[PDB]
Amino acid sequence: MRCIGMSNRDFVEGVSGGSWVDIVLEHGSCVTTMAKNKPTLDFELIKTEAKQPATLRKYCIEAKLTNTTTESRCPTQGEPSLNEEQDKRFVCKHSMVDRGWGNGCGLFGKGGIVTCAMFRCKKNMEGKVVQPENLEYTIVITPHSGEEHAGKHGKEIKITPQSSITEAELTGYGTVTMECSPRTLDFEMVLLQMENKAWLVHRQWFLDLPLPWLPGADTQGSNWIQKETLVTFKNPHAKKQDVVVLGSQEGAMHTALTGATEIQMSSGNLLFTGHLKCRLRMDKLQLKG
Amino acid sequence: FHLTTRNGEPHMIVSRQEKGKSLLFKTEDGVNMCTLMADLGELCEDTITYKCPLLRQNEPEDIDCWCNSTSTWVTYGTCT
Amino acid sequence: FHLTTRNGEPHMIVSRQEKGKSLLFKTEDGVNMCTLMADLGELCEDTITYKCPLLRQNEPEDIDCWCNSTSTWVTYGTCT
Repeated sequence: MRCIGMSNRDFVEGVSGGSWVDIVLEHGSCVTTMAKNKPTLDFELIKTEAKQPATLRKYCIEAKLTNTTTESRCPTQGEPSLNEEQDKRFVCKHSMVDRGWGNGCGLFGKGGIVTCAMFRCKKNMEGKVVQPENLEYTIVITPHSGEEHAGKHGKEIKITPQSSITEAELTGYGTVTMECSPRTLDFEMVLLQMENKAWLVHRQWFLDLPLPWLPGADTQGSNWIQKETLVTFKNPHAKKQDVVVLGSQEGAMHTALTGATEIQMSSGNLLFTGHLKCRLRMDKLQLKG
Repeated sequence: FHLTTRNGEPHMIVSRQEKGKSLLFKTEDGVNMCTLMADLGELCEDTITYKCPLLRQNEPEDIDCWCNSTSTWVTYGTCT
Repeated sequence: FHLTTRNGEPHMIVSRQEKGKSLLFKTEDGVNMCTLMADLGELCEDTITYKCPLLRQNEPEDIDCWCNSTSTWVTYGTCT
């Protein structure tokens, strides 16, 4: 009934016997195949999703600062240093500040000062790269029998442009053999994920985003790159300097993505509206009854 | 305040209830008196840590912490 | 600190050496204790002047100065 109720329905039939029959599968449409002494079948492409696509880069969009520490030297005594300046979890800056008798120095003049603060990301987003392969299409093959329900599902099969020819069993009728091709969907693009909501964005834009990031293959989630993007170092003072972090950028991001094609998703997987070309053989199918 | 050290040097963990009072702690070289003039709030995650220079007969300039016998590090939270 | 007035109300000119210490001054209605938690620096041209509200059994919020018996004005420099 599902296919009968669809407006987009193709009727295909093989002009030979034991031959292959071609059909085109689209989301929201179905194809009904028929052949002499063979049951009539319904085909529908219901899902197209990328499974575990490679993570390109994790961007931090909200952070906090803790243990801010300052060190400074008098004019003439070189650049000061802090060992935490070697700890990848800190953001640091080197500057010069006036010094003199009023703050412990023999000479009046510029002195070297350094300040570090531990950087802790509280909310990040990640962009992934979807490979044409590893995409998984779900196709339902339903026997056109007319039997009732209101336990009789069509066979569901999942394939990949890398999987081999499929032999699907249809309880009662035998098996149907088919092969598909993702025949023309693009992926120099990237898929941005901001807390269960995703978007398709162009590359080099994602890579240019001024936000702290980490190479995709990370798990520490601590050694952020270019933390200064979310940190501001106020003008220093003889012995102390304040450091403040920008506020969340989730908003600046949202109202920045308006326009780019939004991508649905669930269970962490991204979903797309795929297009398939398949060929099937019915030599192993027979009438039930 | 809790007296500890940072690389051989004395370090003061100053709590909220000490705001406005002279900080004194004994040292081999006599009694040290640091003066805290700091945003000094409640001890929390948001700490800041820096040095209180030694100041002998010199007026303080561009600083809110200093000792008169031995340079000391200081740490306090800014929470409220 | 120098105790003066501003429109009938008590006014405190607070100097640098008072940072961190309880400010007490007698008043007809008993002894007043203001608490200064301020950028408090050296008294100079760059002054700031504002009011320290009366706070009875209420925790302070968004303020660094308050008294517990009679609202008082306070003034101090920010120089160092």
